[PDB]
Amino acid sequence: YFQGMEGYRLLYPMRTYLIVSGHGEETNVMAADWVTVVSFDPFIVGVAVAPKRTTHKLIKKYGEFVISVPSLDVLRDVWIAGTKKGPSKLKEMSVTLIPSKKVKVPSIEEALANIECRVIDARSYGDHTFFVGEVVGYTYKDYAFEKGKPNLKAKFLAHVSWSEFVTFSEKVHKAE
Amino acid sequence: YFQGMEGYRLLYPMRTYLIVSGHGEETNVMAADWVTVVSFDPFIVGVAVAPKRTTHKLIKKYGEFVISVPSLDVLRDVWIAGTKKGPSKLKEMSVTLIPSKKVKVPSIEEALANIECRVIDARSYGDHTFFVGEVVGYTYKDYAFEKGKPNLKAKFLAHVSWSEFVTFSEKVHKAE
Ligand SMILES: Cc1cc2nc3c(=O)[nH]c(=O)nc-3n(C[C@H](O)[C@H](O)[C@H](O)COP(=O)(O)O)c2cc1C
Ligand SMILES: Cc1cc2nc3c(=O)[nH]c(=O)nc-3n(C[C@H](O)[C@H](O)[C@H](O)COP(=O)(O)O)c2cc1C
Ligand SMILES: O=Cc1ccc(O)cc1
Ligand SMILES: O=Cc1ccc(O)cc1
Repeated sequence: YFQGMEGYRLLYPMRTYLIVSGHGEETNVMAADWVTVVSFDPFIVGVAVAPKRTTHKLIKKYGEFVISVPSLDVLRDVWIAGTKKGPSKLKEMSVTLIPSKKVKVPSIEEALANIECRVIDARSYGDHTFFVGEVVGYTYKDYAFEKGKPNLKAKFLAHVSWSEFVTFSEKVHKAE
Repeated sequence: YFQGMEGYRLLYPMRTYLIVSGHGEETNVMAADWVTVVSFDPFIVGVAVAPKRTTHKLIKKYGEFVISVPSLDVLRDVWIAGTKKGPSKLKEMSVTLIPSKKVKVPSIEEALANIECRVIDARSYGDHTFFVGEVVGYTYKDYAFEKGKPNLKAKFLAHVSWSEFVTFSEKVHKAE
């Protein structure tokens, strides 16, 4: 409405993830920045999803979602997920759906990690629904997390501005 | 309880922010990874805070908080915020509290950005409270956001493993 840099930009750069929803013929994927962990034990996550997203419809329908973690190498698939709508986009995507362990929603095999979630809350704040999901299963690529921490060579993906992305430095600073 | 890499590590690396709470004598700061935007218009944020944090007490008391954005250069102050407890830590911190525009909670002048929040919800999920706040005012450093986007030279801070941190590459990938 009022040109200027919107206030949400102050939290950026933010990690970019993929959200998978539905199953079989209805299987969808969208990009999502607005994701965070909300509890350590039980493991619970949340994602802000606008009502207008096909992903919002599929999450409400089935009560499950998958957070797949993409690398910088699949930015093209990530961009499609973030720009096109609903399950027909998968026919432009370089992605392989594999079953998941506890949700019906599929996982993305190229993903660094897939986090399988059962929805336990849905609150409305402003123009998005915050979908809170209990992590009931997870898979990942061993090298991307080899020392029980994230391996920075794996090219974890972040978002700076609308069409611009970056990964992390490989230079680590120790706090103690 | 069961040694192994905990499931929350799969979302990492995550941005690290500071949370400011209370005012005057009660002014506190803690580190917080688990922060995300939940709405664009109105601008609304959320932060997962364990009940055991002094910050949890101060947020419930006053209903306000500030998300300050730290750079890699102040990792030492950030580590103190994330390791010590309650307002006495400020006497080890290289930080200058300045007033805020709409909350009573102060801002951190060295911060790349301070995001002034009025609490509008508090839900409990697992071992944390998710504090949802309406952004009612904000300030930032112009060079850190010079092109209306984040300036990567500013050294935005991220968290890889318990005591390890990194910033972003300055190398930008265009998605279109
Ligand atoms: C990097 C990036 C991050 C995004 N993050 C979110 C998000 O956090 N929440 C949201 O509702 N939409 C987000 N979007 C928008 C959706 O990904 C995009 O609108 C998508 O076309 C919706 O697809 P769908 O209708 O198939 O679900 C994002 C887009 C991009 C490119
Ligand atoms: C990098 C980092 C991130 C942190 N993130 C969070 C968080 O998201 N939520 C939380 O409750 N505690 C978090 N903590 C823990 C608090 O910052 C830490 O326990 C602090 O000592 C609590 O201080 P207080 O008791 O003065 O509030 C984090 C600590 C570090 C070092
Ligand atoms: O760019 C990130 C983004 C977040 C939420 C949206 O609704 C759309 C885009
Ligand atoms: O390391 C990040 C962190 C998040 C939540 C906590 O409660 C403690 C630490």
